[PDB]
Amino acid sequence: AWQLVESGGGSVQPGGSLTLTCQASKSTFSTSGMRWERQAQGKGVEFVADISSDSTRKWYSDSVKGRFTISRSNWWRTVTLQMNDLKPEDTARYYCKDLESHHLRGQGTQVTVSSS
Amino acid sequence: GTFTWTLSDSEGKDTPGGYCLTRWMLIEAELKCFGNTAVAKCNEKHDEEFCDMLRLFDFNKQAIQRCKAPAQMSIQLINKAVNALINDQLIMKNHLRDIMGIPYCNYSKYWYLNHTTTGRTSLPKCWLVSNGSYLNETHFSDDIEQQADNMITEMLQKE
Amino acid sequence: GTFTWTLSDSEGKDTPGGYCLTRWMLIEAELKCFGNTAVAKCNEKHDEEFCDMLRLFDFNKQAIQRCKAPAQMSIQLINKAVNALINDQLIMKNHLRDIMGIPYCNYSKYWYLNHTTTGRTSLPKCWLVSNGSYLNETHFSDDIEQQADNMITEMLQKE
Amino acid sequence: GTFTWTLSDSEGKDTPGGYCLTRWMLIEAELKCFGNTAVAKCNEKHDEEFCDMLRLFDFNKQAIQRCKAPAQMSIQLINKAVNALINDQLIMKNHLRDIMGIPYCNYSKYWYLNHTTTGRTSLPKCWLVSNGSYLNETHFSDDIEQQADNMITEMLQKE
Amino acid sequence: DEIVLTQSPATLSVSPGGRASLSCRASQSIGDKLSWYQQKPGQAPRLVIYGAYTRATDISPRFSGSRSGTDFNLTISRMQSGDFAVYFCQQYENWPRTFGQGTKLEIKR
Amino acid sequence: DEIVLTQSPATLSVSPGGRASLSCRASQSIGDKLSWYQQKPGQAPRLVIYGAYTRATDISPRFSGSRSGTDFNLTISRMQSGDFAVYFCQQYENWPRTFGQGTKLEIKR
Amino acid sequence: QVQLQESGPGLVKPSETLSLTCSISGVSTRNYYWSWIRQSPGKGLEWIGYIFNIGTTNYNPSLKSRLTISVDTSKNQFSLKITSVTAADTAVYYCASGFEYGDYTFDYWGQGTPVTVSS
Amino acid sequence: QVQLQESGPGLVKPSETLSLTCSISGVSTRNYYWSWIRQSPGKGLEWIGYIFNIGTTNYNPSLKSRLTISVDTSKNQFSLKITSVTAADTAVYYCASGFEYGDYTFDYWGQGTPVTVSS
Amino acid sequence: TSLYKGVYELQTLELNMETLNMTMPLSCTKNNSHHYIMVGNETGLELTLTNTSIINHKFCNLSDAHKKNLYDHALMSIISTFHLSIPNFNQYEAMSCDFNGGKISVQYNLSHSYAGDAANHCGTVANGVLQTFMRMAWGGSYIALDSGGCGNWDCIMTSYQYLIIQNTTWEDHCQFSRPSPIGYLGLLSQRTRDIYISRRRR
Amino acid sequence: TSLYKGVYELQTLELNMETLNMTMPLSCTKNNSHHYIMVGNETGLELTLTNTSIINHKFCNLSDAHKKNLYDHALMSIISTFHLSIPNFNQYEAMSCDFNGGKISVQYNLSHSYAGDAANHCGTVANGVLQTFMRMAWGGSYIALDSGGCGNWDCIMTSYQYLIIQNTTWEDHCQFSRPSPIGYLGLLSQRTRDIYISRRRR
Amino acid sequence: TSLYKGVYELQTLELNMETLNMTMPLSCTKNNSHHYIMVGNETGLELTLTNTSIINHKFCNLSDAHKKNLYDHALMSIISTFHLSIPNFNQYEAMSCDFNGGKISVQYNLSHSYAGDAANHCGTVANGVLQTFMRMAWGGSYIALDSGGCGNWDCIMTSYQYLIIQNTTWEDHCQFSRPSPIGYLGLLSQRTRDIYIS
Ligand SMILES: *[C@@H]1O[C@H](CO)[C@@H](O[C@@H]2O[C@H](CO)[C@@H](O[C@@H]3O[C@H](CO[C@H]4O[C@H](CO[C@H]5O[C@H](CO)[C@@H](O)[C@H](O)[C@@H]5O)[C@@H](O)[C@H](O[C@H]5O[C@H](CO)[C@@H](O)[C@H](O)[C@@H]5O)[C@@H]4O)[C@@H](O)[C@H](O[C@H]4O[C@H](CO)[C@@H](O)[C@H](O)[C@@H]4O[C@H]4O[C@H](CO)[C@@H](O)[C@H](O)[C@@H]4O)[C@@H]3O)[C@H](O)[C@H]2NC(C)=O)[C@H](O)[C@H]1NC(C)=O
Ligand SMILES: *[C@@H]1O[C@H](CO)[C@@H](O[C@@H]2O[C@H](CO)[C@@H](O[C@@H]3O[C@H](CO[C@H]4O[C@H](CO)[C@@H](O)[C@H](O[C@H]5O[C@H](CO)[C@@H](O)[C@H](O)[C@@H]5O)[C@@H]4O)[C@@H](O)[C@H](O[C@H]4O[C@H](CO)[C@@H](O)[C@H](O)[C@@H]4O)[C@@H]3O)[C@H](O)[C@H]2NC(C)=O)[C@H](O)[C@H]1NC(C)=O
Ligand SMILES: *[C@@H]1O[C@H](CO)[C@@H](O[C@@H]2O[C@H](CO)[C@@H](O[C@@H]3O[C@H](CO[C@H]4O[C@H](CO)[C@@H](O)[C@H](O[C@H]5O[C@H](CO)[C@@H](O)[C@H](O)[C@@H]5O)[C@@H]4O)[C@@H](O)[C@H](O[C@H]4O[C@H](CO)[C@@H](O)[C@H](O)[C@@H]4O)[C@@H]3O)[C@H](O)[C@H]2NC(C)=O)[C@H](O)[C@H]1NC(C)=O
Ligand SMILES: *[C@@H]1O[C@H](CO)[C@@H](O[C@@H]2O[C@H](CO)[C@@H](O[C@@H]3O[C@H](CO[C@H]4O[C@H](CO[C@H]5O[C@H](CO)[C@@H](O)[C@H](O)[C@@H]5O)[C@@H](O)[C@H](O)[C@@H]4O)[C@@H](O)[C@H](O[C@H]4O[C@H](CO)[C@@H](O)[C@H](O)[C@@H]4O)[C@@H]3O)[C@H](O)[C@H]2NC(C)=O)[C@H](O)[C@H]1NC(C)=O
Ligand SMILES: *[C@@H]1O[C@H](CO)[C@@H](O)[C@H](O)[C@H]1NC(C)=O
Ligand SMILES: *[C@@H]1O[C@H](CO)[C@@H](O)[C@H](O)[C@H]1NC(C)=O
Ligand SMILES: *[C@@H]1O[C@H](CO)[C@@H](O)[C@H](O)[C@H]1NC(C)=O
Ligand SMILES: *[C@@H]1O[C@H](CO)[C@@H](O)[C@H](O)[C@H]1NC(C)=O
Ligand SMILES: *[C@@H]1O[C@H](CO)[C@@H](O)[C@H](O)[C@H]1NC(C)=O
Ligand SMILES: *[C@@H]1O[C@H](CO)[C@@H](O)[C@H](O)[C@H]1NC(C)=O
Repeated sequence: AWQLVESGGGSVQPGGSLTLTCQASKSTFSTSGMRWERQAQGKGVEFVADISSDSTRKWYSDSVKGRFTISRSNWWRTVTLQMNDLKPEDTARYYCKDLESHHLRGQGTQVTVSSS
Repeated sequence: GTFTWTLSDSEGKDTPGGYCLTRWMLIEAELKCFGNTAVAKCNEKHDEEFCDMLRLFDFNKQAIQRCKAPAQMSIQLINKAVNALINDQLIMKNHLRDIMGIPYCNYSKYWYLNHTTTGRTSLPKCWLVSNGSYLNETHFSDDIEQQADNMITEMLQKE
Repeated sequence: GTFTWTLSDSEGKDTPGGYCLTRWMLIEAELKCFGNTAVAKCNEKHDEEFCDMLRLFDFNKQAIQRCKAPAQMSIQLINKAVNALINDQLIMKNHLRDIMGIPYCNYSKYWYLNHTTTGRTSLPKCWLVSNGSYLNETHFSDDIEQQADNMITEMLQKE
Repeated sequence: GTFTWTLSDSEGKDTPGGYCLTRWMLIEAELKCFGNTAVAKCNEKHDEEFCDMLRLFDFNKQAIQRCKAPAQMSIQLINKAVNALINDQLIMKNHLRDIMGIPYCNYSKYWYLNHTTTGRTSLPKCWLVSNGSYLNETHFSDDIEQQADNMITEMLQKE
Repeated sequence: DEIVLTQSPATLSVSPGGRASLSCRASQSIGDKLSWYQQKPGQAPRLVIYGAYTRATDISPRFSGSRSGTDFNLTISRMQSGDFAVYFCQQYENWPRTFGQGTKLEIKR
Repeated sequence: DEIVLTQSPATLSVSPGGRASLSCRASQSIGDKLSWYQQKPGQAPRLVIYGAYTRATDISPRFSGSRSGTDFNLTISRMQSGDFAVYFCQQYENWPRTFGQGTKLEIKR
Repeated sequence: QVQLQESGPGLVKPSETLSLTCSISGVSTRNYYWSWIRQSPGKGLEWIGYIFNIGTTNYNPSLKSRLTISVDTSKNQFSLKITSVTAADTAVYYCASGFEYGDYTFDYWGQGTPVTVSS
Repeated sequence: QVQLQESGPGLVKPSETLSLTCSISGVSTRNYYWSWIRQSPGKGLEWIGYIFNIGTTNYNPSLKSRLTISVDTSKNQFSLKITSVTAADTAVYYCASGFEYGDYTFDYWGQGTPVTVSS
Repeated sequence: TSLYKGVYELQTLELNMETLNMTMPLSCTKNNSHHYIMVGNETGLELTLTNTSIINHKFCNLSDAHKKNLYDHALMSIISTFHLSIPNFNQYEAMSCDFNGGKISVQYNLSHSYAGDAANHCGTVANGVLQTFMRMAWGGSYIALDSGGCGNWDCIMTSYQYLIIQNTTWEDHCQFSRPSPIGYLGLLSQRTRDIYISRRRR
Repeated sequence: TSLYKGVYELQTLELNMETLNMTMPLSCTKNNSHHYIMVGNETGLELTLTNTSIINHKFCNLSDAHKKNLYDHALMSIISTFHLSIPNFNQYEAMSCDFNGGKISVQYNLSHSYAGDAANHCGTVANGVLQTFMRMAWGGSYIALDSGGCGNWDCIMTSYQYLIIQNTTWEDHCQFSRPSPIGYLGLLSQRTRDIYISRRRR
Repeated sequence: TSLYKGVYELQTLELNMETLNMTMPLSCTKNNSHHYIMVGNETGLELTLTNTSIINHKFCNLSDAHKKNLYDHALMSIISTFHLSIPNFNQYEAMSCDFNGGKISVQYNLSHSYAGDAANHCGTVANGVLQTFMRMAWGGSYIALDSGGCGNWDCIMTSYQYLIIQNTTWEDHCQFSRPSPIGYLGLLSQRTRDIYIS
């Protein structure tokens, strides 16, 4: 019920500054953790970002090592990703899932990187 | 856990205490009512399935008989008292018996001792059911006899 | 005191293991005190809204100078001691009673028995209050009778 | 027995009035078993260490006779049997003690009072143990005093 | 006494998955002490509605009833399976219990 | 009063971490009332297997036994440490409570 | 559940006694309101009269009166004894009772066998 | 746990009395099956006898008979009394019992002490 | 009937769990599959374990349907409780939803990576769905669901390829078993909020 | 008063819940609206149910209020507890704030245009605000009730359009009901994890 | 035991929690760094707490544990419950595994960020692990203070760096405490109701 919908992606040229968003529900947002995953075509999901409760440790995977920022906000119950320096590898369908079994992954947002 | 509904304290037959159900609530049976002393064992909580079902039936009496009609399936209020009416652990215990093949309590026909000449209806326990229909009433004869002898123990308190 | 905020007894009468309430916390009231079987029974049954209320009264009384003595309204202190002082299930239960009209006690009025022979008191159960003011001792006289009968049984223990 | 699990099979060899254990389930003790109201108290209490541990023993005996465990260790079986068998809050209740505090209970040994003229017994409470081995039998003398007196109270019921 | 009643004249034919309006008129201030029974070709009668509105054991929620003081009405939400059969309305206020004449629920052509 | 106790005469030395097959044959009606005892050089013997083949208090899980009516076998799965010692089998169905000659577990060179 | 089977002397001629035999199985024979009902083509159904315990035995007040329905409280098998059989008396009879106690249910219903007036 | 200690007369003469004294510490005496066992070189162990409470005191049927094992229920210490010591009696003695109640375990084994026939 | 002790007599009563329709759900099963959750007296659910499939797209949209309120929203809570009650799902590719069109119909892709037939690894969308299905419908879960037994209940194998939900209305349900509220209450009771249950509960 | 059983005499007590002033908030209702939470004895919150709007909508700033830890920020954890406990809160534009100027001002949106759902259906942004409002200011809450007992517990829609929070100071409030801290504890007790390791005996 | 009240005699019993083998795990401790989760009588687990590490790569193939048909899964269903029960767990770089080769070995980098329980908040891969993994070792718990203040008490840590879960069959450990299932049961009932990644 009221899964973690996500929106903000699109087809943009390399080097842009695009922002993403993801809402929640069920009044379980200040204690339960959350993740972010990308599913490149031809391969399943892979860990991208993770943050638990109030921001304590919010690093990313080794394949990224920091190119955007995750900063949840109890009150307004949303999480936003601000990314820069696009590379063709990031092209994939992102996901917005919660650690606790309280919701399900968003419908999916596709981002394409291409000079043409 | 614990600290849940006591009882509605209906005025059904002739007394302020005691609760019972009408014919339509039961199946293939008439109107039956137990004594206030018999249901007093349910007022103080225990792990007996029948006591919870009386709580389950009690809520329906309060939420329909003297409640307005928001008839959109009214699923909203049950989640508030889900841990209150039905014993959370007792139902799980019955689930274990289901896969073991043990005769398990499926919230159905109940067996109770009735004392013709008085009306001292013991509190009904659960008639456990196995794969092949209910038990044949003899697989737990000793269990019934315990209640029958326990009534004589309760006789001493009465007299 | 694994979870409950244990009640630190006030010497009051002498040292019988009981709490003493002062004039400036009860409206239209004077000094009273309690003893054995009053605060001791709080640690066993937590139905008693008074016992949960007592913990809040006791803790804040100590909290002015004991665990901490700030002038910062002590909001952070009990923010990490919410469950110890009172049971969330009980206070949520009164709300479940409020919704469907069955009378509930809003932690304001209490009643108890007190004989003039030995002066022993009864653990004051919360007085259920409906829309039409509090009950006038007639709608729950049966519970009063039970406590009076229960007091006699406790007298056997003393004897 | 404890009125749990496999109905009328919580008996060691022949005991119909309760549960009888075996030496291979005990350490440094032979043919130590209880009966009558001593074991039946578990349903009334259902929150004490011995009863929770006893249920696991019952769960073991009736899960080994059947379920045809093919050396798989049946770890999948306990995946959803913790709630119905043991009081998950009771071990959590113990969780508030062993953190540099009062002597705790690791379900190792239990104590009870035995009447060596007729065969009466009482439900046991686990021996509280601390860092410095078990207690010296004098730390909780009052705990056994009330238990010893409680037997006289139950003797009145027998009389 | 007799306590006569005519209900539907001869038959209230209903197409499959339709709606039924079986009735039973009381010549006296019966009140609510009325019941409805059904009888198929073959088999033996079994009750469907008792009391006035109360549904019977193991009967679908479709069956129901109405009370107008004297003009009782039994309704079916939608016909299904082989529920085409005869119906009787029974009165049990006074001691000399009397059943209805009987109305046959034919099948529409 | 004798009950012949033939328990693997001489010795049954095994390689470290190997498997031992200590036995104790019964010539009279004993059934399943046989216990085993283990004695180190010095100290006093301590029981290892009581009843028929059930592990007693303490004792590593490796120790186990088998029953064949008259042929009783003690089995060691994975020996470790200085388990090399003497072993005995005892009968207690009757009341002579006799003991056996025993067997010494030597160490492979 | 209660299972009921009855049998009767189908060979009947005018002005002789008729006695069905309803069978009660798997249930007691006291505190039950056993009733007799018959279905006659050309007419509706009539309530012959219940038998309760061993006492009150009301017989269709003012319609036939004389019905003399007795209950054998020894093997749980009652019967009927009609008097002055007429041509119109041909019908199919049944035996039935309520939910173990009552008067306005008639759920547990018998199989039913016919009787015809022949000569 | 039950702790046992023993001290005995290491000096012994052929054909005279011999008495050990097994010690019981921290445990009562009644309801315990105290037993005597000895080990002699060149031969296996033999169960010398058991003393239970004050009555049944069976002394190794048909092997030695005269053992006169006694229990002193004053300081939790029992003893032995041999007669006609022979050369084969040179052995090492032990005192043990079961799990506080029983007759087929012999778990708590004492330290023991050797005794030799000397002249 | 059979006297016990002579002084006392045995009596039997059965409770009809159809009055509990306007306050809580009720669950019944017809046979061999196809369980139900009847709420009120207008609508219903469907729990069918079938070899066939109804969904043709690998997508699941819930929020969009909710905003337009294409459904009564009473039955959605049952689906939400059923879904999240699944332990260790972690694979939403199998899940599919077709709330659009006014009819609720979700479906699960059950163990199609030879996870239930060839070998019961039961670690990939094989036991979690069935484990919830056990508690959801009591319904004598020993034939109607292909329970098996105590043989690694965390790995329950079945030959049914898909689980299908629909919005069936009326076909005279509840044949094998009487309607029961306990099946749904238990999953909801275990759910509640699953946060503390602390203090002094016993 | 009346004497029960002769020996026993009944007496009643009324707890003046005023000693709990410098430790926890106290909730009360005056006559018909303006539900107040009191902390510090010098200032308090102001929960009013009115048709008119107060704040200029949008730009509800949060990071700008992080400078103050207490001293007009102590009465913010109550607001944070109030907001974080609202069930089914989806959209950001359903509430506005005017924290700038040294005063706290929070305005809630009770679905100003109900035509979005065209009824009292669920899923609306401010559907749980009225649910949690009763708990916060229990006080024998008969303000948002339409007489009787059980009425539309979940998914309530009231004629009032906005809930406004302010920082009123003192005008001798709490007429209809006495101050009550039980309401605040319940919400705070359901949104925190804490322990009370055994200090005294047992 | 001692005589109390004369009429009644005190007695004691000791339950041998060793028949609980083929239905649930059993936990113990050897000495100050070891905790063996006894399961059955053919396999087992070990928990070495030593300053020396064993893992050489910062990769953990949890899927390979289940996607490769490695050492019997009877060991599995216990490893999963461990890392799921950690509260406020968001540090995965510290964690590592060596499931490859049928030699399952999970390791944690405990508080390698200078330790010291930070300053005020202790939720940095320090309190969640030890407190939860100590509950597996429920018998006996005293290693340090916490300065919890007037509220909760969840900052009891030590200076150890590495916690490992080897696949040793061990050599009849559990000398300090007898095997018991209380330690594992506490883990199962706490927070083990969802597997997202953990
Ligand atoms: C889901 O659960 C609900 C639970 O409520 C089920 O509905 C309930 O069904 C029972 C059936 O026994 C009803 O009890 C009986 O009700 C009739 C009156 O029927 C009319 O009124 C009902 C209630 O309405 C009251 O209030 C309105 C105003 O709000 C007034 O206008 C009315 O007059 C009433 O006062 C109403 O529900 C009825 O609807 C019927 O039809 C619809 C459509 O098909 C069905 O859905 C309904 O379920 C229902 O069948 C109808 O409009 C009473 O006359 C009966 O009286 C007996 O019981 C009294 C105690 O309640 C007792 O005091 C009486 O003396 C009498 O008992 C004695 O006499 C009887 C015969 O005279 C004997 O049979 C009996 O043994 C005894 O000897 C009876 O009370 C509930 O009212 C009804 N409740 C509601 C809210 O509808 C529903 O069926 C379930 N659905 C499913 C799918 O499972
Ligand atoms: C707890 O556990 C108990 C015990 O398991 C459950 O009790 C069961 O309740 C259900 C529902 O009430 C019972 O099913 C009903 O049974 C009736 C009786 O019909 C009998 O006679 C039929 C012939 O006339 C016969 O066919 C029936 O079934 C047998 O035959 C079929 C083949 O036809 C075979 O497959 C079966 O295995 C049987 O051998 C039965 O013997 C039945 O009529 C019901 O079906 C329909 O009935 C009417 C007919 O018009 C219809 O209107 C209804 O809507 C219904 O659809 C229904 O199947 C079941 O029999 C009970 N168990 C036992 C052992 O008797 C109890 O329900 C559980 N609790 C809960 C809450 O569920
Ligand atoms: C739990 O639930 C119970 C009941 O359900 C609550 O008990 C209620 O407590 C409040 C506060 O203590 C009580 O309100 C007080 O009532 C007194 C009594 O005065 C009476 O007589 C007056 C004439 O002398 C009369 O005016 C009063 O009000 C009437 O008139 C006004 C118009 O003026 C009208 O609006 C009312 O509806 C009445 O018709 C009343 O009848 C009153 O004196 C108190 O005065 C308040 O206001 C003055 C203003 O200056 C202030 O100075 C005072 O300090 C005080 O603040 C106050 O209104 C209420 O009566 C109790 N209910 C019952 C049934 O007795 C209990 O509070 C709940 N718990 C908690 C924790 O709140
Ligand atoms: C929120 O709650 C807090 C409680 O935590 C309230 O703050 C407390 O106020 C009291 C006093 O109001 C402080 O303690 C006392 O201060 C006295 C000095 O002030 C006067 O107090 C008395 C006035 O009250 C009298 O009249 C009223 C009726 O008008 C009676 O109902 C009442 O019972 C009194 O009879 C008078 O004594 C006099 O006017 C004083 O000048 C001190 O004198 C007093 O000494 C007492 O100390 C003992 C402990 O109370 C007591 O047993 C002795 O008998 C002795 O009398 C005491 O120090 C509290 O310190 C203060 N709390 C805190 C935490 O500081 C606050 O008012 C309340 N807010 C609201 C809005 O209600
Ligand atoms: C179910 O229980 C019955 C006992 O009534 C037993 O006979 C049967 O073997 C069990 N198993 C099945 C599949 O019926
Ligand atoms: C008011 O209180 C009375 C009790 O006296 C109660 O019956 C009623 O439902 C309440 N509400 C209204 C609107 O009267
Ligand atoms: C309640 O009792 C009081 C006397 O104590 C009386 O004045 C009042 O009228 C009674 N009210 C009702 C509703 O009985
Ligand atoms: C050990 O236990 C004793 C009491 O038996 C206690 O005084 C002491 O503080 C504990 N700790 C140590 C380190 O001795
Ligand atoms: C320790 O306990 C034993 C119990 O047998 C007692 O005899 C001894 O005196 C105690 N010693 C101390 C120091 O408490
Ligand atoms: C009742 O509501 C009105 C709003 O129109 C408000 O002005 C008034 O103060 C309220 N009454 C109170 C708070 O007693």
